[PDB]
Amino acid sequence: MKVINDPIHGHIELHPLLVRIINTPQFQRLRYIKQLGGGYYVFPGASHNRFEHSLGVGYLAGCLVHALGEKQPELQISERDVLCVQIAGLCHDLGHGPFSHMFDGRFIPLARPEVKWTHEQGSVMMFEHLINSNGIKPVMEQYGLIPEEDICFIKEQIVGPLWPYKGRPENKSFLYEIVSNKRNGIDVDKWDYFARDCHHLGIQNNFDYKRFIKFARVCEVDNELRICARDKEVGNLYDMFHTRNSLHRRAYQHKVGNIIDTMITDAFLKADDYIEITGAGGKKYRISTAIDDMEAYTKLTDNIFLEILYSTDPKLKDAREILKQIEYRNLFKYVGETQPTGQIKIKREDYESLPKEVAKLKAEDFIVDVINMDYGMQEKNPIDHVSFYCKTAPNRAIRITKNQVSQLLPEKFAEQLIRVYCKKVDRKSLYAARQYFVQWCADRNFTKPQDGDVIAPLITPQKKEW
Amino acid sequence: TMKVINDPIHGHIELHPLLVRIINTPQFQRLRYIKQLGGGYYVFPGASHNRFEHSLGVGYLAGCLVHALGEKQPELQISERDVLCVQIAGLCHDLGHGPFSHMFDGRFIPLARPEVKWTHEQGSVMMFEHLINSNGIKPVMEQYGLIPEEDICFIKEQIVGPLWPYKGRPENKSFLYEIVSNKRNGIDVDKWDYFARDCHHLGIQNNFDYKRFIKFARVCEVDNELRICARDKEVGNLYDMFHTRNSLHRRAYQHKVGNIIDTMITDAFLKADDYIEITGAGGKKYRISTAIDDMEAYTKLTDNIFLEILYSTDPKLKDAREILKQIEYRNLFKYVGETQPTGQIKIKREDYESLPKEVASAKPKKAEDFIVDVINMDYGMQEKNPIDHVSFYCKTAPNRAIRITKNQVSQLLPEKFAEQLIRVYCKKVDRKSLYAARQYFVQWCADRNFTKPQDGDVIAPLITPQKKEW
Amino acid sequence: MKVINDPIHGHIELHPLLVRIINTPQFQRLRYIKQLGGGYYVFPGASHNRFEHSLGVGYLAGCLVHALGEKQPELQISERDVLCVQIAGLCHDLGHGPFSHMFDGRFIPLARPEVKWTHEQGSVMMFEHLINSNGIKPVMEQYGLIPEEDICFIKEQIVGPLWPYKGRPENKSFLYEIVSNKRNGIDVDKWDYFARDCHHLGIQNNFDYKRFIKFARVCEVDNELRICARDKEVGNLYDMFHTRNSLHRRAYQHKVGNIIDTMITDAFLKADDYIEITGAGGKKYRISTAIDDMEAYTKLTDNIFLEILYSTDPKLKDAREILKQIEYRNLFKYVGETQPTGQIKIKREDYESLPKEVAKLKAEDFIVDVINMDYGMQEKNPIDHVSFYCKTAPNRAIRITKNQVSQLLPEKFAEQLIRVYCKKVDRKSLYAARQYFVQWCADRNFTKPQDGDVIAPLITPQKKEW
Amino acid sequence: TMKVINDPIHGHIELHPLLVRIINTPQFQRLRYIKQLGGGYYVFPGASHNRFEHSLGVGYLAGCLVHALGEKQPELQISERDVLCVQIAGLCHDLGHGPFSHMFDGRFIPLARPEVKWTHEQGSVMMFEHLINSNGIKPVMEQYGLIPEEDICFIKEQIVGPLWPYKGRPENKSFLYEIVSNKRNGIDVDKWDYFARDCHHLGIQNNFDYKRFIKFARVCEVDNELRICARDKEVGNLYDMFHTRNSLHRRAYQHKVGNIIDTMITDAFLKADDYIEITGAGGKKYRISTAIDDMEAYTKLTDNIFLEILYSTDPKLKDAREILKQIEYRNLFKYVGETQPTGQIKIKREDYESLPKEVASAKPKKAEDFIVDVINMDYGMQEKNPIDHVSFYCKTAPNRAIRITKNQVSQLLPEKFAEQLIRVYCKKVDRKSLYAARQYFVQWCADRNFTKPQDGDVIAPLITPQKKEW
Ligand SMILES: O=c1[nH]c(=O)c2ncn([C@@H]3O[C@H](COP(=O)(O)OP(=O)(O)OP(=O)(O)O)[C@@H](O)[C@H]3O)c2[nH]1
Ligand SMILES: Nc1ncnc2c1ncn2[C@H]1C[C@H](O)[C@@H](COP(=O)(O)OP(=O)(O)OP(=O)(O)O)O1
Ligand SMILES: Nc1ncnc2c1ncn2[C@H]1C[C@H](O)[C@@H](COP(=O)(O)OP(=O)(O)OP(=O)(O)O)O1
Ligand SMILES: Nc1ncnc2c1ncn2[C@H]1C[C@H](O)[C@@H](COP(=O)(O)OP(=O)(O)OP(=O)(O)O)O1
Ligand SMILES: Nc1ncnc2c1ncn2[C@H]1C[C@H](O)[C@@H](COP(=O)(O)OP(=O)(O)OP(=O)(O)O)O1
Ligand SMILES: [Fe+3]
Ligand SMILES: [Fe+3]
Ligand SMILES: [Fe+3]
Ligand SMILES: [Fe+3]
Ligand SMILES: [Mg+2]
Ligand SMILES: [Mg+2]
Ligand SMILES: [Mg+2]
Ligand SMILES: [Mg+2]
Ligand SMILES: [Mg+2]
Ligand SMILES: [Mg+2]
Ligand SMILES: [Mg+2]
Ligand SMILES: [Mg+2]
Ligand SMILES: [Mn+2]
Ligand SMILES: [Mn+2]
Ligand SMILES: [Mn+2]
Ligand SMILES: [Mn+2]
Repeated sequence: MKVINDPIHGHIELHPLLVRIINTPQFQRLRYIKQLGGGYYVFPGASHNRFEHSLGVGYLAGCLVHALGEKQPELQISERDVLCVQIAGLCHDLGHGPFSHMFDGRFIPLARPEVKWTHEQGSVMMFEHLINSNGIKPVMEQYGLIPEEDICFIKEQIVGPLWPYKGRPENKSFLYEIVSNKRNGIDVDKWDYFARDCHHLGIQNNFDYKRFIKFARVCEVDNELRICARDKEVGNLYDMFHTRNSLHRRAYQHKVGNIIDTMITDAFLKADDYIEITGAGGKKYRISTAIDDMEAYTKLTDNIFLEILYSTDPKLKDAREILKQIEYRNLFKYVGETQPTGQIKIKREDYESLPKEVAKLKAEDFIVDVINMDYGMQEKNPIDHVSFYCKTAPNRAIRITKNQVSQLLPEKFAEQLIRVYCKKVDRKSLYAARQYFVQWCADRNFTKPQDGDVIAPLITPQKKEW
Repeated sequence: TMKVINDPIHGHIELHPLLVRIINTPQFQRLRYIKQLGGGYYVFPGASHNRFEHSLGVGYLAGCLVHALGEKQPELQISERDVLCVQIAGLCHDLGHGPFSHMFDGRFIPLARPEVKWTHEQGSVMMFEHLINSNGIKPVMEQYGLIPEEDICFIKEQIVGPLWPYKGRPENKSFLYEIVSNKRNGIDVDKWDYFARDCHHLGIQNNFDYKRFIKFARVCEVDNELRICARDKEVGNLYDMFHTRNSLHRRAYQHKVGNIIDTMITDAFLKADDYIEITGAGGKKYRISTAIDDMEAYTKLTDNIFLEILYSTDPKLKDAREILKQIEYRNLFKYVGETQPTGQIKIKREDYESLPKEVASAKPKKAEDFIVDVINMDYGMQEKNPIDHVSFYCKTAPNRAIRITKNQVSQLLPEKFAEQLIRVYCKKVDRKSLYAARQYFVQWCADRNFTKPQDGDVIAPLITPQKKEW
Repeated sequence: MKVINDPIHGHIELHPLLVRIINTPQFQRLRYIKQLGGGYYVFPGASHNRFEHSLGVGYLAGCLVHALGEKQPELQISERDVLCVQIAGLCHDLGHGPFSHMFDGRFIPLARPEVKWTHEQGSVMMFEHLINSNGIKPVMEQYGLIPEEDICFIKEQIVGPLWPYKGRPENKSFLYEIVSNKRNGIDVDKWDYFARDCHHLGIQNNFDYKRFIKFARVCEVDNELRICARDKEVGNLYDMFHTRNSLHRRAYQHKVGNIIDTMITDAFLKADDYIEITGAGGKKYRISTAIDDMEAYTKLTDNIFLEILYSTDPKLKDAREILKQIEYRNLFKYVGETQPTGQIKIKREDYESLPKEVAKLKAEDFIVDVINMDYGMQEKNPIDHVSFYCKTAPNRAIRITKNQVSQLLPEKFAEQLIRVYCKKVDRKSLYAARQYFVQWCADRNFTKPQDGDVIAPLITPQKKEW
Repeated sequence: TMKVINDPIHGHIELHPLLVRIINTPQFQRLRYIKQLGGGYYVFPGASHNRFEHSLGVGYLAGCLVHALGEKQPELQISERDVLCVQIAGLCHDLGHGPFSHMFDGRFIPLARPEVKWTHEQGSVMMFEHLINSNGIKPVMEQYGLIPEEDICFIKEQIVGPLWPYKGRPENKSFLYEIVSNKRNGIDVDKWDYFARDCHHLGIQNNFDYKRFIKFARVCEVDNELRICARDKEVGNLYDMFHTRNSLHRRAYQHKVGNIIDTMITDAFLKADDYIEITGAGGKKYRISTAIDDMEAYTKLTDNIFLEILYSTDPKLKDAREILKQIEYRNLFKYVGETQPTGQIKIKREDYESLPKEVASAKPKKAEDFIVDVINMDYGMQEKNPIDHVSFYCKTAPNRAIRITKNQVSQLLPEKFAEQLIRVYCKKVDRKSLYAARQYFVQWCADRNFTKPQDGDVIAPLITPQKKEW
């Protein structure tokens, strides 16, 4: 065993196989990618990287699976099974690009609309590259793993499929619930990031993962074995999803963290055609195509920000000038927030068209960022997809609907938030943006912006509805 | 000279020598012997803390905020006279909590003396006059530029409210009445202290940042009266604070077992009340329930009385002592389940007494035996949203205050701001008994069209098919 | 199992037998005795009681013994053995009197010189009373304990003996090292109180118990099986004993905490002849004799402070008047601190005589408190009684002397601290005390008091040596 | 207007708009890309923090203390001019740390350019002039009542020392030179920030309370110069701080493996140094080691350069890239053991280079292969006790300062205040090799009459009987 001191979880023992996986270029890459990306430029505590998140997630994947094992030997959880879950935990974020979510969430979508690609599809490919380029496949056999079976089981824990599961049977289904839970989103990923992000952000966590594990249990639920919580834990589960939403409001969708993410993303776009990254057999790739070669994607990290800022080639004057505007803190100015009304959703189809709606300023000048906020399952209540159990009858699982819990829980479980920033920064400009934007809200029958009477005194009498 | 003290929540805090004089008196040191969460200690073993240390934090934070407004806004004319008076209100605001704090004013006195209406604050004010008077403080206030006729009023009114309705300070210094206990919307430093401190000791983490709130607080004209205001951006965090609070009540302050221990103690006190003399003003003897009428005698009434009873041997207390032993041994009245009203049924305080009778009545296939505890849960203002009573302000226009309705914030905020929780416990404890209670109770829920109890299918297999509606 | 949320250790599972032991008058008594006693009147965070200390100690006793078990199955640690250690942990402080250490350390010694008695001799008798008065002896058999053997083993874990051990063999000796370690004082008692006292005091702990357990191991050391630490942990062990000493300086021997302890102790003495406590078969006992009947000692708790203060019988005017002087904060005034020199120890024989030496003020007026400060083993280095082990040879234990560690470790491992307080409080009085006291130091060739030139300007030129 | 920022160590901290102007420059934002503990991150995975956030805390604490003295003692004449200058020194005091902070000024530059003497502070001062000059700050200082001729000196001198030896402020404002970097005894707010922050991120708890120290600090005449002083009672806590520090160096800052990673990087840089151009003032190209001579070019030199190398493909860097890959794969040079000199043998900085040769020489029954790292460990002032250079004061006489020698404190304090630690690593890694290293090294210790290595009987069974003295 090998012990390592993570400040969130303490000293954690790593099995020598997990150490072999860790000490590879593919994994040590996560030392150079920030967890909250743009957040560092707002919360100066948030220097943490995906490397240390990736270790906690592995650690907690083990905690929970040993715990179920101990509490319930009848499950036949093997040391083979425990290792596989730990490995999924470790490798589950292997595929995050530069600035984590900025890459898969803003950059790739703008830079290559033609693909569907997510840090997880990346986490799985990077995992194959890791295994293959570092002779791990042998070492797994060495500790009683069976690669044909287990690499599948690991790949499927991360992403989902590829009864839909080649890796383990319906009798070991609860193992697919640990690292990334499609049934309801209650995963140890969240547990680690809540604790860790709060630690570094300087916000306190309200959610006790240790307690949840104490009360977990595996029960039959429709000829599949799911994980279950004590009946009394249900309150705490609604709170976790609140905590999460609360983290996004305060930190992960901070109005300025987001505009920094956006400014970097634009600089990358300005640089993308002109930056070659060396891959498999010397083939040159661009920042946006590098996700198609894991040799080259290994090299793509937060470094590239500085590669750009510290550059001197004039075909990058474009992108370098943006990034200097961050160093000097000329950000694009925020104009305001608003929300749709009644039953108006906003198609991902239409995001690109929204500045045009907002326009004398040109719409090239506006940015409009549309943020979906849910409890993980779009419109659905994820607690409606959790199985609970009583002290009296510890194997008889049950359902608990919202109305057996409280009336102070939310009526809707998902909303949209629209935020307008302006790229022209002066007071003449920014006033204009503020009048356009407030009339836009009134035109679309969106909400009066919080600041709306103050920034737009002559426009909020336009709407009786305000 | 100043005096430093190390509170583990707020750190080293400087006490003005007047505040030290107030502290070092029998009336205040009394708070060392009263637990903040009372019955909570017998469920959350971390919760040894007493009102003494809460009372210091609240004073400390009362000062923090009032110095802060002062600094940020000199135009407010906040004097060292004013700052002291707020600090003193903070310190003395819980002076009147009885044994086990809330159990006393919330369960005991109501059952033991229906004839009075009385609350730890009415007590905090009387105990404050006693303190001032019995310890020659009145001189010492003049000594630091306080004016007792004016300022003892101002202090008394910060604690309770009145007695423009305020003799103590004008409409131009109204924001000072918002610090220690906020009637406008409940956003007070009392909460801030207890959140931090109760979490510390309970072993829950706090999600609410008081330090941040103070940084963005500011005083603005709102209807020709000067109120405190928050930045527009803080509004999210305020909805969260009231959630945090409600969350604390669910987890800890209304814990099903903490509550039944509170109730068992309260019954033991009732059993002992007729038979325990407490010596007051001029040797007059008072009972536990009448001691609230004499602050000399109420000074002596503390958590001690639990042990005075348990360790006694007088047989007129076999009654109460036997209850309290049943806590030591952990024969509690057994919890049966929880349920909630439906549609828009509230439950009149009129009808609480009648509820066990109802439970005995149910006919699935005595009421002296049942207890039924009705717990009202809100965001402080019964049915109202307290954020709808907060004034915010923009970065652009820092004096122009504004309102922010729920709809400008989120759709994931609560639809209702107050609910009821009904809990049935049974005083007969065995397996034959407790099964019965579980059948009665579940048919009762079905009869009243209340919610299926979460555990309802498991404890009452043959009765939750009675309701199609479940 | 039964879970309970201690804020120091988290949610901890209690075996149903341990719950039965806990839910008794003898144990719930610890809810009404403060851990740091007089400390509460200086550190207002320090409301904590021995009840919750007593649970942590049990919890940690289990942690460590499960851990050795897991790491080393060859030890034959049984569930019988684990329970017994947990029970010792739980019951090890059962015998603390009112204000914990004030009782066994100041009161009983002054009030009954004729006995030798310590909270542990009490912890063992109170344990027999608990077992006997609550039908536990049956319930132990029920979970495979063997009372004749195991109550001995428990009693011996707490106190020591009664190869000197009837409870377990030389092959299970490492179990006697967990709750109270005579070999070197490295016990989980310390671990719990460091963490807990710091939590409540508002001082931070510097010592990581979790890490120590990760590196513990059992090795042969002279045909007895001792617990051993990794070689690298040795630094951290010297630090723990420092942390401890550091806690005593700041908090446990605070000049004012101590004088409050002393004032209470005097009030008790004033009240002792006149307070009857009801024991076995109605026999009446005094506060000082109550340690001779566990029925009556069950009733003796911090309550007695208030029983006195709130009393009205005039044969207690004496003691009640003292306790009011604490409420009002008329403490006896502190005069100063000093230390012996060369090789002058101060016999416990001579403590009573010291005020006489200090004396116009009478010596009835002075108090002189002599505090011994060590690393647990009087003059000895306790690390010189710890066995370590290398990564290379995990069973070959070894010794590590101070000079293989550092030159910044202490030259001596024990010292004395003498503190003079005066019971007459005014400025005329207290000046006098300050001149007496400083001449006293010069007469005994003790150290110049830190404040000595300032409080005694005309006396510190008396000594050339200063 | 003020600007608030949430540092997780100190909370929400208000930044004066001048400080914000200084912060939002290439020279300062550079500190976002330099890790505080450098190689430490590859052992303590929590230690992602950078000098940027340390640099903010140090500024924050520089202000705390100087406002505090001001409040407590108006007679000192501390102006808003003075407070700003100290805050700015705090902010800019680490501006000159190179890549991996201490690895750069402590290992790299010394090996790479013997010809210069240079330290992150000489760099912090030059980078400060560059910042001021390249970003029109000089105007903005006049704007808030600073006087650049005087104040840029005062700032430069707070950071480094001189250039009564101080042009920036008189002997009557000498206590201001004690805040950010204390030559008198090392008791600075730099330490306070790094203790709290490094512990936070390392996963160690701090034992040292800076908040308390500030509460009891006070300025007194000491030899017709005004120094800072501590209460008499604080002295215990000061010995503990210097212990805490030494304790941090043992556990973390000199961790046997963190150090060898620092060394491996340093060798990779050396391998790359001749072959990497960094563009400075007027297009002039500079090497990693010469970049410290041009602040335009040194602005660009950050931790980036590690990855610039690792991700490169130019074959003149096969050298350095191959080393850095050996870190990614965790082929470190293997650690062999630790030992210490004996009696009163120091080890001249003269002789460090010669030590591998000695280890190859030992004849138990090549030196290009060994590395030998000599680590000096003190309480900041080589052989001196820094408490012997602190002025204390009594409650009775708050202006009369005094000395407190070790003997008035304890006998459990350290006999010596500085020691040496010698560590041998071997660059050849296999079992045949590493055994050999372990025999050479243990005979070496016995030859020099150094201490038996703790692991010495186990790694060298046939050699620790060579010494009777063990
Ligand atoms: O007045 C108090 N009432 C309390 O309820 C109290 N609880 C804790 N403390 C702390 O105890 C220290 C020493 O006590 P204290 O200062 O009264 O004794 P002392 O020997 O220092 O005498 P002096 O400083 O008054 O001359 C003080 O600095 C306080 O922080 C209290 N002080
Ligand atoms: N005293 C300490 N307290 C807390 N954490 C520590 C301490 N010393 C080291 N660590 C951290 C750094 C690492 O993340 C982890 C393991 O460090 P360490 O015990 O130094 O292992 P190592 O691999 O260097 O030892 P070994 O010689 O056993 O291989 O713990
Ligand atoms: N070393 C310490 N670290 C943290 N808190 C401490 C320490 N020592 C004492 N305290 C706490 C306990 C009290 O609540 C508060 C005051 O203690 P202390 O400074 O010793 O006051 P005191 O009244 O004894 O000093 P004085 O000599 O001023 O009378 O700080
Ligand atoms: N939500 C919570 N978060 C943290 N601690 C909690 C929470 N709820 C309760 N606790 C504490 C109080 C107790 O010390 C311990 C156990 O409480 P709880 O789960 O309420 O057990 P219980 O015995 O009342 O449940 P059961 O019905 O299973 O018997 O945990
Ligand atoms: N809800 C929160 N809780 C704690 N810290 C927060 C929260 N929101 C933001 N922060 C942190 C991040 C920053 O470091 C600092 C400032 O954030 P914020 O108040 O949102 O500044 P801002 O510059 O966006 O406001 P403004 O509208 O004044 O420009 O506080
Ligand atoms: Fe993740
Ligand atoms: Fe209160
Ligand atoms: Fe103990
Ligand atoms: Fe620094
Ligand atoms: Mg190792
Ligand atoms: Mg997920
Ligand atoms: Mg004092
Ligand atoms: Mg209130
Ligand atoms: Mg229970
Ligand atoms: Mg011990
Ligand atoms: Mg801003
Ligand atoms: Mg320094
Ligand atoms: Mn992921
Ligand atoms: Mn109140
Ligand atoms: Mn003990
Ligand atoms: Mn520096």
